[PDB]
Amino acid sequence: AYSLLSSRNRLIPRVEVQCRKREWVKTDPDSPFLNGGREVLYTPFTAVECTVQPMRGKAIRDQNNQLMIGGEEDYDSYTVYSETLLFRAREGTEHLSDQMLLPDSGGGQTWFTVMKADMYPSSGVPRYRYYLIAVPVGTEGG
Amino acid sequence: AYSLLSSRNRLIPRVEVQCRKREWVKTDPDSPFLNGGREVLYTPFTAVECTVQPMRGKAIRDQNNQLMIGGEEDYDSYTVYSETLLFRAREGTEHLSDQMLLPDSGGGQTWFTVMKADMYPSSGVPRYRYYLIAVPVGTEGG
Amino acid sequence: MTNEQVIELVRVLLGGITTEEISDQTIIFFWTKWKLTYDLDNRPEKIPAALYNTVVDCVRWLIVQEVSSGNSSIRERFEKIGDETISVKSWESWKDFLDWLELNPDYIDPSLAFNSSLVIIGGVRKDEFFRVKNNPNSYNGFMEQGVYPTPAIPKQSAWP
Amino acid sequence: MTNEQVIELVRVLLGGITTEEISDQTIIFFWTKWKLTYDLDNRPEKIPAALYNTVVDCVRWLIVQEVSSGNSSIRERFEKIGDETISVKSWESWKDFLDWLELNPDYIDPSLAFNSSLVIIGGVRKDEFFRVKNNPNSYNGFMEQGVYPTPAIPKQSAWP
Amino acid sequence: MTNEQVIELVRVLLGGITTEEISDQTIIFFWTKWKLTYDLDNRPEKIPAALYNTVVDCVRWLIVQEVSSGNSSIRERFEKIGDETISVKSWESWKDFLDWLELNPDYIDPSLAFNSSLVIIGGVRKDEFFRVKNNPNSYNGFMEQGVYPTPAIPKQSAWP
Amino acid sequence: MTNEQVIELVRVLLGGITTEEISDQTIIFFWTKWKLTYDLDNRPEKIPAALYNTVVDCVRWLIVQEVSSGNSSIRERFEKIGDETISVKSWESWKDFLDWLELNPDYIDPSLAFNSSLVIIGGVRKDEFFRVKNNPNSYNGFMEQGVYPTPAIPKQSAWP
Repeated sequence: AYSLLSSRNRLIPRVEVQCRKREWVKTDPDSPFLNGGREVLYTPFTAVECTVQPMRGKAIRDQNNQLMIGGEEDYDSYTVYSETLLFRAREGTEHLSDQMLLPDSGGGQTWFTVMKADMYPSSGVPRYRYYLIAVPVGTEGG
Repeated sequence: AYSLLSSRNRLIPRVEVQCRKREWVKTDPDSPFLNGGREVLYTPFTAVECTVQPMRGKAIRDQNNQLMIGGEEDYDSYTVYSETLLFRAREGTEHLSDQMLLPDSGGGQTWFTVMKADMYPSSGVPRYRYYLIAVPVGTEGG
Repeated sequence: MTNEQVIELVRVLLGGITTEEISDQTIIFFWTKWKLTYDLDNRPEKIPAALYNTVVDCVRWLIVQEVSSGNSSIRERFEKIGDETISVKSWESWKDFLDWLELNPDYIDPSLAFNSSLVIIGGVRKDEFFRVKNNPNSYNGFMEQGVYPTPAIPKQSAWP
Repeated sequence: MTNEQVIELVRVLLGGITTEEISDQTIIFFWTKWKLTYDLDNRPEKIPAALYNTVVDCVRWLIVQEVSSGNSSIRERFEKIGDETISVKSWESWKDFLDWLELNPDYIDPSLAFNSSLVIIGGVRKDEFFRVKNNPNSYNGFMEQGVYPTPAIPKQSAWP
Repeated sequence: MTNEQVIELVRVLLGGITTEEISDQTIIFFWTKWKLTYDLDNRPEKIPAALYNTVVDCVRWLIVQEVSSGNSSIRERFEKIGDETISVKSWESWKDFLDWLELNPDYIDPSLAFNSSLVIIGGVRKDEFFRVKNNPNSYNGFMEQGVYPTPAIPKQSAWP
Repeated sequence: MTNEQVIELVRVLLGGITTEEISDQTIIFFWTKWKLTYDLDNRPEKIPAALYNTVVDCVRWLIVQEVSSGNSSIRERFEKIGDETISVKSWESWKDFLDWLELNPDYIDPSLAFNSSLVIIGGVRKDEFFRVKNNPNSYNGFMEQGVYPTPAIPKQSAWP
């Protein structure tokens, strides 16, 4: 079985990041809809150690500021290697996708939503790879 | 942690470049619009040391002079490695994307607008990569 | 010395060795071995001697711990479960340390009387000369009886 | 010397060594060991001797600190968790330094009287001649009794 | 020499060494060491001798500075945080310089009287012949007393 | 020689060495050192000797300038910040030159009287014979006094 990869690295620096779980709930008392007035509940936590890297190409959809008919919108993304388990959304449930807070190109800090998670069930070592997309500015995603 | 990359190179020559920050302001007193008569405010500065390189392919959109129904328009671009932090535009604000002055294929000098900025938050060393597009001839971009 | 100080002293001498590398049980096992062979309770003059043998025996058990496992026979490794790659390459280091430790016992206890009787010259001391001469079992050159014994040749080493 | 000066002096001599590499508790442990054996409070003449031995023991503990860990047995490394790759290939450096230090004790204290009695010639000094001659335990060539003792041959080394 | 000129002179001799590589405090520490052992204020004849030992001691501290850190044991490096790649490969250089400096003391001060008494032949000078002859502790070949002393053989080296 | 000519002469002899490689202040420092020791103003016969030593000391300072910096301990380089890659793999070059220069002093000044007294044979010149013979401190074979001094053997080397 794997031995070296089953232990923490000692050459490349790694950092911890903050995250938060997400659910949703219905608030309207009389509306007949599952949506109602949707609300999201958060529960914070942290990842043991992570590595953050940017997109490699220069494709038009990967550029940071984009020109739309309204104005120069904003976009960011990352690829993350981590030893913590993060989950995407699951259907027929009230759980949403986990989010984690990282620096952006504008100098601030914003939340990124997990979109793709990679796992190797037959190997055993707990090492994962994630792909993240920054939440739209002015909202908390979906 | 990284040591060698946390210091300035001593084999490949590097140069400094000039830049300028950009904001915008409304001038019309009575117009009800956020746009009004837009104006841009500049504040110059320089990058510590940079490397400039051209696009690698020959794709039709990367050629310098392009044939349009009006006349042989002009286009240029670059890829830049630098140790200075430059910012793109941010929404809901009055800040615009930074620009920097570089030589062009026509023998002159023109302003290039930052479009994509790459960062490695988990590594620590301040080394960045940018992708730039020359401002349209006869205007100051957007 | 009591049963608890020996572990405390051994670990400091061995550069703060951890518990998993050498258990406290194994230290007692070698410590108890020399206690009964040197009856330290009866004679406390062997405290440095028992301590020195205990540390050496522990190093011997450490060397054989690398053997009987996969650590000794491997000299390469390579892991890759995706983008993560690791490649690296104490059996050899523990060997020369044992040889070095056997040559510097003062590092354990300065009172071991090490390196005192290297050179011996005979017949230059009255104490040693009479010890051999008065030994009833000694047989020297003046006893050469020849073909058959004669009363003209001594049968004992000591002078009358 | 007081307990606080020794750490200050040893760290300077060892090129500003840090606390994590060698703790202040270990230095006191070796300092105390030579204090009780050389009763420095009783005789202050052993200040250079106890100081020189203390530093040497600390270097010995530094060498064994590389051993009992993974630092000694590895000579390669490779980390790759994406775009970050690092590869590099003090146990052996501390070895020859200990050998070098034992040959230049003046670096610790110049008053150690090092390298003073390399060549010894016997019988060229009255002080050395009479000390050997007047030793009651000495046995020299003029005592060859032969077959049986006779009163014509001296039984003591010293002249009447 | 005063406390400020020593740093100024040492740095020039060492090829303009920087402050971070060797602090001015460490230079004073070795300078003060030889001042008290050679009481330079009382006898100014040892200015070249104290200066030579000070520079040599500084080089010794420089060598041990490479040791006790990661600089000595590494001989490769590789950095890559993207498109930037760097690979390069003073402990070894400072070694032979110390050996070279110990063989050319004139580089520090020409008045050190270096290399003057290599070859010694005995009995070819009246000053040296009488110094040994008149020494009351000398024991020469004419004193061979034999089995027991006789008044026909001298007991003192000097002539009457 | 004046203070301005020496820099002009040294730079030409060293193959047009530049100011950054060796400053004009350092050259004066070594030039002044041999001026006060050889009082060139008092005796102008030492102009070649002081000039030869000045150049040698400058080469020594050049060697130690490679040391105390990163130039001596590196033998590889690799820069890659995109499409630009550079890779290359004077400390050792200055070494043998100093050895070569010490063997060809005529390159500095032909009037140094180099290589003139390699082979010496004694007793084949009247000038050398009488200088040794008439030396009052000389002790030769005709002074063998033996057991006790006698007036049949001379006490002075020179003939009456």
